[PDB]
Amino acid sequence: ARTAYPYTGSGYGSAGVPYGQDTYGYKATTAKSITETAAQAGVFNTF
Amino acid sequence: MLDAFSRVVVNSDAKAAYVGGSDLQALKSFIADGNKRLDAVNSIVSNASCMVSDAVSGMICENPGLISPGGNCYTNRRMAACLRDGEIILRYVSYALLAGDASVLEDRCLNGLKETYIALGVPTNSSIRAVSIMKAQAVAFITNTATERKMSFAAGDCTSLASEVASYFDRVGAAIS
Amino acid sequence: MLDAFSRVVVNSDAKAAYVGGSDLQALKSFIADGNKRLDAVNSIVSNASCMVSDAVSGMICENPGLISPGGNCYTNRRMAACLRDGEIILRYVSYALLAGDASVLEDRCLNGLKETYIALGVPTNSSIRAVSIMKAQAVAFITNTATERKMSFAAGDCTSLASEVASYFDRVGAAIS
Amino acid sequence: MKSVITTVVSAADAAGRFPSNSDLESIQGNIQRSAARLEAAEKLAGNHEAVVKEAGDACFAKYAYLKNPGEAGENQEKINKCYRDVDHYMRLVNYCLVVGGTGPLDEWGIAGAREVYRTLNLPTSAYVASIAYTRDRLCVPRDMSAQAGVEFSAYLDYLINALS
Amino acid sequence: MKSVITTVVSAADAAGRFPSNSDLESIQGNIQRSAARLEAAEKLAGNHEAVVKEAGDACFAKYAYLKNPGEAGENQEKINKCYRDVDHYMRLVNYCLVVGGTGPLDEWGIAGAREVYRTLNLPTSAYVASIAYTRDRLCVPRDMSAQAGVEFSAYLDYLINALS
Amino acid sequence: MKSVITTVVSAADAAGRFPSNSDLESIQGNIQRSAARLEAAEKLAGNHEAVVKEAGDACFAKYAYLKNPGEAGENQEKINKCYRDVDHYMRLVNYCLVVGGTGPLDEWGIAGAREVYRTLNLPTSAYVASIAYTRDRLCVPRDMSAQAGVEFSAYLDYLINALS
Amino acid sequence: MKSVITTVVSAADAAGRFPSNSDLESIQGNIQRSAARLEAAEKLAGNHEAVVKEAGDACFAKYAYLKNPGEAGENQEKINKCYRDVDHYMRLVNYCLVVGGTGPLDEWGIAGAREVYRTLNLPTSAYVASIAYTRDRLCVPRDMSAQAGVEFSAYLDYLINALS
Amino acid sequence: KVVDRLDSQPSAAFEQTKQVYTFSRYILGPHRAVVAPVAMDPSEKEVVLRAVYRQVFGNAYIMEEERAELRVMESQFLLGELSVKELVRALAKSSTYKVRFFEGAVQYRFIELCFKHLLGRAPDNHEEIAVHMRKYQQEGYDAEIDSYLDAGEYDNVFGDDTVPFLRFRGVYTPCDSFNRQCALQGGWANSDKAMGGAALSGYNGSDGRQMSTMIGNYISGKPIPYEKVAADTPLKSTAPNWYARPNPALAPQPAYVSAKEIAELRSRVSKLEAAWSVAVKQSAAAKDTVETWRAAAKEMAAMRGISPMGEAYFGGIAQKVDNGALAQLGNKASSYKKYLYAIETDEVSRLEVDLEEAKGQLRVLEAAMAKSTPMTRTAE
Ligand SMILES: C=CC1=C(C)[C@@H](Cc2[nH]c(/C=C3N=C(/C=C4\NC(=O)[C@H](C)[C@H]4CC)C(C)=C\3CCC(=O)O)c(CCC(=O)O)c2C)NC1=O
Ligand SMILES: C=CC1=C(C)[C@@H](Cc2[nH]c(/C=C3N=C(/C=C4\NC(=O)[C@H](C)[C@H]4CC)C(C)=C\3CCC(=O)O)c(CCC(=O)O)c2C)NC1=O
Ligand SMILES: C=CC1=C(C)[C@@H](Cc2[nH]c(/C=C3N=C(/C=C4\NC(=O)[C@H](C)[C@H]4CC)C(C)=C\3CCC(=O)O)c(CCC(=O)O)c2C)NC1=O
Ligand SMILES: C=CC1=C(C)[C@@H](Cc2[nH]c(/C=C3N=C(/C=C4\NC(=O)[C@H](C)[C@H]4CC)C(C)=C\3CCC(=O)O)c(CCC(=O)O)c2C)NC1=O
Ligand SMILES: C=CC1=C(C)[C@@H](Cc2[nH]c(/C=C3N=C(/C=C4\NC(=O)[C@H](C)[C@H]4CC)C(C)=C\3CCC(=O)O)c(CCC(=O)O)c2C)NC1=O
Ligand SMILES: C=CC1=C(C)[C@@H](Cc2[nH]c(/C=C3N=C(/C=C4\NC(=O)[C@H](C)[C@H]4CC)C(C)=C\3CCC(=O)O)c(CCC(=O)O)c2C)NC1=O
Ligand SMILES: C=CC1=C(C)[C@@H](Cc2[nH]c(/C=C3N=C(/C=C4\NC(=O)[C@H](C)[C@H]4CC)C(C)=C\3CCC(=O)O)c(CCC(=O)O)c2C)NC1=O
Ligand SMILES: C=CC1=C(C)[C@@H](Cc2[nH]c(/C=C3N=C(/C=C4\NC(=O)[C@H](C)[C@H]4CC)C(C)=C\3CCC(=O)O)c(CCC(=O)O)c2C)NC1=O
Ligand SMILES: C=CC1=C(C)[C@@H](Cc2[nH]c(/C=C3N=C(/C=C4\NC(=O)[C@H](C)[C@H]4CC)C(C)=C\3CCC(=O)O)c(CCC(=O)O)c2C)NC1=O
Ligand SMILES: C=CC1=C(C)[C@@H](Cc2[nH]c(/C=C3N=C(/C=C4\NC(=O)[C@H](C)[C@H]4CC)C(C)=C\3CCC(=O)O)c(CCC(=O)O)c2C)NC1=O
Ligand SMILES: C=CC1=C(C)[C@@H](Cc2[nH]c(/C=C3N=C(/C=C4\NC(=O)[C@H](C)[C@H]4CC)C(C)=C\3CCC(=O)O)c(CCC(=O)O)c2C)NC1=O
Ligand SMILES: C=CC1=C(C)[C@@H](Cc2[nH]c(/C=C3N=C(/C=C4\NC(=O)[C@H](C)[C@H]4CC)C(C)=C\3CCC(=O)O)c(CCC(=O)O)c2C)NC1=O
Ligand SMILES: C=CC1=C(C)[C@@H](Cc2[nH]c(/C=C3N=C(/C=C4\NC(=O)[C@H](C)[C@H]4CC)C(C)=C\3CCC(=O)O)c(CCC(=O)O)c2C)NC1=O
Ligand SMILES: C=CC1=C(C)[C@@H](Cc2[nH]c(/C=C3N=C(/C=C4\NC(=O)[C@H](C)[C@H]4CC)C(C)=C\3CCC(=O)O)c(CCC(=O)O)c2C)NC1=O
Repeated sequence: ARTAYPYTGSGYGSAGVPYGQDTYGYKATTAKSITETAAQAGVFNTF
Repeated sequence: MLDAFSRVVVNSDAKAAYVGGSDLQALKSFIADGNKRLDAVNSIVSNASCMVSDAVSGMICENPGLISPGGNCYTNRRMAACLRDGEIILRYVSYALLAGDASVLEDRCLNGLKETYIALGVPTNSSIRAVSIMKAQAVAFITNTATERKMSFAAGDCTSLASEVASYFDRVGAAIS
Repeated sequence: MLDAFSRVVVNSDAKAAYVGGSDLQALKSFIADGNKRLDAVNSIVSNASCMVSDAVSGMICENPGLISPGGNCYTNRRMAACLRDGEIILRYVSYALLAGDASVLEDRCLNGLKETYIALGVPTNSSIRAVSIMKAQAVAFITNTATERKMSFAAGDCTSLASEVASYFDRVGAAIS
Repeated sequence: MKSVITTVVSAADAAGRFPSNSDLESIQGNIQRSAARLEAAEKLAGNHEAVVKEAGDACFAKYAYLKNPGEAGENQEKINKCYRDVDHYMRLVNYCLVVGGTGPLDEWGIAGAREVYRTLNLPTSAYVASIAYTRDRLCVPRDMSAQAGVEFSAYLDYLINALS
Repeated sequence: MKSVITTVVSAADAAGRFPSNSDLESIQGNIQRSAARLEAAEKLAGNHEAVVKEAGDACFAKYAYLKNPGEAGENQEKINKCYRDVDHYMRLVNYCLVVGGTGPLDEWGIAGAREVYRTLNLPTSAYVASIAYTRDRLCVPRDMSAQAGVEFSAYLDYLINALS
Repeated sequence: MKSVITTVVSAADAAGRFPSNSDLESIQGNIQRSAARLEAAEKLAGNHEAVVKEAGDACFAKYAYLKNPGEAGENQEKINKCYRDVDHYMRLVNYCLVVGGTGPLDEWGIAGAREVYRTLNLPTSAYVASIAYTRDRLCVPRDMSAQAGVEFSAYLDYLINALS
Repeated sequence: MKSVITTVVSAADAAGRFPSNSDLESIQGNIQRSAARLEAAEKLAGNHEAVVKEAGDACFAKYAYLKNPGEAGENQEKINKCYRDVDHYMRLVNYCLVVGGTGPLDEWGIAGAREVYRTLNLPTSAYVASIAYTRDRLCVPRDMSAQAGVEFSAYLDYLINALS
Repeated sequence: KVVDRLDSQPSAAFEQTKQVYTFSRYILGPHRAVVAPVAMDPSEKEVVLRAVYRQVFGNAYIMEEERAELRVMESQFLLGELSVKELVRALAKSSTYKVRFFEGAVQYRFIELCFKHLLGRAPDNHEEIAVHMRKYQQEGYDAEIDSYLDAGEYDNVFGDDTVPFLRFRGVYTPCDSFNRQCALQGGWANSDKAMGGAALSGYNGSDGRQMSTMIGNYISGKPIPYEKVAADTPLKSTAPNWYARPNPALAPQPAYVSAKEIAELRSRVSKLEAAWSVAVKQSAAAKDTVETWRAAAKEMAAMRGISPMGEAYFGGIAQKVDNGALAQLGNKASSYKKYLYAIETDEVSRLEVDLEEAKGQLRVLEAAMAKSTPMTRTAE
């Protein structure tokens, strides 16, 4: 429509994008820890 | 560089053909409206000084991010360089329209321009818009349809030269893209 | 090139901000220990002639393969170029420490130095070691902890300028890597 | 930017020399004069919303013809962009008071100005009118100190001489 | 190719100028003279069978020694390649009548000819003999008009002067 | 002076060539167009008093602020020197109509004007106002013929574009 | 001579600029540091007979082989010319303390020394031995003040680094 | 007409430097004109000589054993007989120039090197290369050098006394010539012995093949890739050192790139250009809310306009202000400052920033996606 940068929200004053891009205000943590991320990266084995 | 006359000569030299009577109908028609071509080039070079400041200021009121701090037209030096390559492109397009062939345009102006503007960080979106506004001014000045300047001409039709210069301007735009 | 004063000016010009009283705390502290900065630069440029022959000979007494036949420091011409290289890097590091900003270092010395050595076949391992020995000499000469030359100074602390020149030397080392 | 620092180490770099005693001696004056030239910097930085206001209307009071149709200040947004230019020039003078040389002026306001002001029909006399009006309204014990006023006026007249 | 067009826009490109009134005024003569210089173009293009035939035997009639063994025209295929060269030169003169300048001659027949004719023992006098024989056999009301004959002879003698 | 003649002669001299057919062909347009461009020359030369008079007061009618004290036209001798400049520019346009090119303009009015008009505070907009007032008052069958009017207006707007 | 003055006005002359604020600011350090660097000048100038004497025998005490036949200091007049060279170098250091830069050293002792000392078999280590012996015998409150001693040692070291 | 004359033309009598040089990259870096003054200290003759050896040899070490060659021809300049152009003519015809740049070189490399040494420019097109090749092959190296110096282009630009320098003209006819000039001089820490490969190929660094790249770019009109113009270049030795909204300096290419991140970035840029090309048309038409009322409100505001000081008492109280060009119409100091945040506030301009930086991130990844077989990968 417009504002190439749409927004989140619902009700009057909305644009068609859910609140938080998925109606998730506070999202869970998906990233792993330091040694976990390193160990799955496959390149930091010696480290 | 080539012109309209030599363009058919390199086409005939590719087959070792003499330029016969078939080939000269395109060139004797180039002579018949040659006065319209000179009258069309004279209208562009008369208002060429207004055309750059017209187009670049239109490109600015398009996008205020160019005069934003850090923007590509933010400094007086950068604004002078943008007004400089507006004029260079308008100069080579008027060369190509005078010659009747686009050859001098794309080995002296557009050859190596895309990677130059990529290496400089010149934004290509506004470069397209500065050329398109100059194209719109060119068709208005050739067909004598500017809002506040009318030039004296002999009566007749001129949409062929207007379409030729419109064909040169999107060659420029596709080159810088 | 820039210095410590103009560095905050390009930072304020990025937002069209005037340089206010918040910004001048960092610069009026640059003036307070300016005499320590001149006293630190004077200690380096005094022993700069010993520093190159110190560092390059240390780099030799580690990798004999450089003076081996076919090695990169095997010829008198190649040894003179390596001693000439060292001095240029020590010169630009002392420029950057005097200016208080690393800008003159990485557009006049390190910009394009990566390919210069790669294309020449200059081994980068020994290039790292020749710079790190000069860094170790720089922290010893600034903090007045050389073994056999002590210089007269007014008493006080100088680890900030020593950490600044240590920050310039690994910029050099990460550039040539 | 041309300053006290960047002059003496490019003269040394062009000759391939280490920083000598002249190079160190030149920066000693950057210690003395920076007490005066920085005192005008926050003075201009804190009160920059009264100087642009007082210069902009003086420019149009000298030249009332600019508000005619077809001229440079015919409508409102052009006058809005005109006050923005005096704000830009005072910001560059504020920068040059901080570096200690005419670096930021020569890079960002001077180089290429004589092409854009002729191409876009901006009269340079109306540009120097506002800078001259800022120049003669310097009460030397009231605006700032004496040497800070000298350092401020010497950068204003440099821009005046460069624009004309 | 050097013509009326490519001269005035490279002089403008070297100076960085738009096409001025001299540039437009130079092409106005390309409108007047092209009625005369193009009338000789189809005249040479339609009757090029006999001019090469006429010139080739006149070349060997002036120089009968070329058919001796060890010379340039000793066998049949060398004479066949000799008539092909006069056809090439008349084709380049036909091109130069169409462009309006000495472009195609200077690119395709003149540049580098003085090396290949000395390396391959081709006598240049026998080359200019055929062109001169074409030059004096121009019946000025019968072959073409007057101006077209002037434009044709001025391109023949340019090739004569360039080959010698 | 840049003209049709000094254009082909300089283009050939630089290449070391004799005057070719393009060089002769360029001067043929100097025969056709000189009937039109010289007809405006005596028309401007004979009535050169009613044009400077009508341009000078139009300049001050657009810009009445110039007669203020401290401005460019404050006293009588400055206005006398102002009318002399429009007479100079119309004399250079009269010369360029005779030369056929923008030679005398570029040598005697254009080169170095942007320095003296900024140094002596002469506003260039007031210079181009008089030339534009001359430009729109060209009654194309009454002042001169049609093509003489085209040739006159093309030299007026060249000076307009060069001064701005 | 390279000094604080001749650096900043040749940088201005190469750019074609008037002396800016930076230029003036560089000479302000030539006012502060000249109290210290001139105090060592008369100290070296008045006691210049006890320093050459104490450096010359230290040179021969480090290198006793120079008095052997075939060496540089074999006879008496060669030792007389050897003490004259240390007097020359201390005179050039006295000059460089007065100009404020390494001008007179670089013109009169440094340029071309590496050719004459190799051609005439003068060992440069014996030259720097005397200068180093003058360098470590600087009692910083007794010979001069603190900053005058810093300025003196910084010019001695420069000659040491340039000779080796 | 913003540029009056070029730099190929001789300098006008009104200007100290050329007009093209005042707002190009000339004013920034060390590629400037070094003029020899008419009487010189023996100090300041060496300032000229060091710039000559920096330029003519094009960044060469030159030990003083290799300087005792040229001690004869420098002495005619130190006396003041040789001009600077005859000094570079004498230096080009010496043997150390020959053994470095002629005696192991292909002809393309030697021609493109003396274009960079004796003039400040790249080879322009192919036709000017061929004429110098044919100038050498029939007349020799000695007349080949005079073909460069003794023509029109040297004396109109350098005269006889400026040292040659890398010319930042601003007006390039063949365009690419700027990229060839920036790729021929490789920044401040390069040389021609290194870029020509005359040391790795050489034996103990001497007797090297002075090979050349970019001869496919001279013949076919195929212009220089962007990485040799943005990474190692005089553009960043003569940089303006300011805040650019797209930073034009390339990041170094990352190890361990995957095709998945390239696919998501290539989808991002295709969404952004489609958003830009539709946000363009709405701008300058529906840009403002108080725009229809701009013509309406002017006639309400035109009432009660007075010249002197003190009006608009509004009942009994006297105080009032007005009287100000910017103020007569209600504007404040913040009214002209809204143009100074447009990079991060204009809805159109945000898309144009993020289009260019997603492009700049994209362009380095396929340079890293040119290596396939022994290439280990990660999981981000
Ligand atoms: C022969 C052909 C030829 C051209 C076409 C031009 C184009 C051109 N412009 C610039 C250089 C430039 N070009 C621009 C132009 C623009 N930036 C924008 O945002 C706008 C879209 C556009 C103006 C309308 C700017 C702003 C610079 C300066 C960049 C800088 O100073 O960092 C450069 C590099 C040299 C220099 O730094 O000046 C070149 C080759 N010049 C030529 O010689
Ligand atoms: C948002 C910012 C913005 C601007 C700065 C102007 C600029 C501008 N003008 C034109 C459109 C044009 N611009 C010109 C140029 C000129 N006209 C003249 O009479 C002079 C000779 C010369 C400048 C002195 C011409 C001739 C046209 C065609 C219509 C006409 O004016 O008659 C266009 C393209 C079509 C259009 O949008 O109208 C733009 C963007 N318009 C804008 O929307
Ligand atoms: C040296 C400089 C020089 C020039 C500037 C031109 C000037 C010029 N233009 C035309 C003549 C003309 N010019 C036009 C062109 C137009 N008419 C319109 O209504 C359109 C707006 C515009 C289309 C682009 C037309 C239609 C004619 C008449 C047809 C023709 O002569 O071909 C003529 C022939 C009529 C005459 O004036 O005798 C001439 C000499 N020729 C020159 O030698
Ligand atoms: C402006 C910045 C600037 C620099 C940083 C230097 C660096 C530099 N060194 C060399 C050239 C060289 N550099 C070295 C240096 C070394 N080899 C080693 O094994 C050691 C690790 C190291 C010395 C400590 C050598 C040995 C050569 C000579 C290579 C050869 O002769 O083949 C070159 C190529 C030019 C030449 O051949 O002389 C450059 C640009 N020069 C500059 O102008
Ligand atoms: C294997 C080969 C080998 C060498 C050739 C020397 C060289 C050398 N010296 C230092 C370490 C140093 N090198 C110097 C340099 C100098 N010292 C001076 O007093 C003079 C002024 C100047 C040379 C004349 C200085 C000042 C230090 C710091 C410690 C000190 O000397 O007081 C270092 C780094 C730390 C270390 O290893 O000690 C090296 C490698 N040492 C080696 O291991
Ligand atoms: C033109 C040449 C020129 C110089 C060389 C410097 C010389 C210099 N250094 C210091 C002064 C000083 N220098 C140091 C520095 C140090 N002390 C240590 O014990 C550390 C080893 C070392 C840290 C790097 C300190 C701590 C002071 C005193 C504090 C200060 O003045 O800032 C002072 C002020 C005291 C004085 O001498 O009056 C001066 C003038 N200034 C100049 O104008
Ligand atoms: C940053 C530096 C700085 C300055 C240069 C001044 C600048 C300055 N002072 C005044 C405002 C004023 N300035 C003065 C000063 C003087 N009036 C005179 O007639 C004398 C010549 C001179 C004192 C010797 C006075 C008396 C006022 C208040 C009344 C007036 O406008 O004159 C104004 C108008 C807006 C305002 O009221 O603030 C400005 C821009 N103030 C600053 O903060
Ligand atoms: C960093 C330094 C810097 C500057 C100095 C200015 C300079 C400048 N001003 C304008 C643009 C303008 N500048 C003015 C200003 C004035 N007209 C007058 O009659 C007075 C002399 C003056 C007000 C007091 C006006 C009215 C315009 C609009 C002209 C137009 O849009 O064509 C433009 C074109 C782009 C734009 O609209 O911003 C530029 C680059 N901008 C900068 O970025
Ligand atoms: C394309 C341009 C063109 C020409 C230059 C002539 C060229 C020409 N004419 C003739 C052929 C001829 N040419 C002439 C003409 C003349 N004989 C004379 O003695 C007079 C000098 C002159 C007339 C004034 C005559 C009379 C013949 C026929 C008999 C003959 O060969 O002389 C021939 C020999 C082959 C043939 O018969 O056709 C040629 C090549 N014709 C052309 O189509
Ligand atoms: C486009 C312009 C163009 C030309 C002008 C010719 C020029 C030309 N002629 C010959 C080659 C030749 N040319 C001739 C011609 C002659 N010998 C004579 O004694 C007479 C002067 C003349 C006939 C009238 C002969 C006999 C040869 C053969 C020589 C050989 O094979 O060594 C060759 C070598 C290749 C070949 O065999 O074709 C070339 C380039 N070819 C061209 O492509
Ligand atoms: C050398 C070339 C040349 C010209 C350009 C004109 C120029 C010209 N005409 C007039 C004077 C005039 N000029 C006109 C002409 C016109 N009035 C109009 O409204 C129409 C637009 C146009 C006819 C189509 C008329 C009608 C007068 C007399 C009344 C008036 O001033 O308008 C004047 C004022 C002084 C005077 O009366 O002479 C001038 C300078 N005459 C020339 O000799
Ligand atoms: C050959 C070409 C040629 C010119 C174009 C003029 C240009 C010119 N004008 C003036 C000088 C002047 N020129 C003007 C003219 C004007 N002031 C204005 O406000 C208006 C724009 C305009 C009148 C319409 C004035 C008023 C002066 C006097 C300024 C002064 O004396 O400082 C001077 C200085 C010397 C002198 O007094 O003559 C010169 C060179 N002279 C020439 O020789
Ligand atoms: C112009 C500057 C200047 C100087 C650098 C000194 C230099 C100096 N002092 C002494 C002479 C002396 N110098 C000293 C000083 C010292 N002895 C030490 O062991 C300490 C390291 C140091 C004090 C801290 C003493 C104590 C003498 C007398 C005895 C001796 O020679 O040691 C001598 C030998 C000749 C003589 O007796 O005069 C010289 C050249 N004097 C000067 O006028
Ligand atoms: C202006 C600066 C200046 C100088 C520095 C000297 C440098 C210098 N010394 C000598 C010449 C000499 N210099 C020395 C000096 C020494 N030999 C040694 O072993 C010691 C290192 C040292 C004494 C301490 C000797 C012994 C000679 C004589 C050598 C000879 O005659 O061949 C000469 C040759 C002409 C001459 O005899 O004077 C010169 C130019 N002269 C100058 O004009």
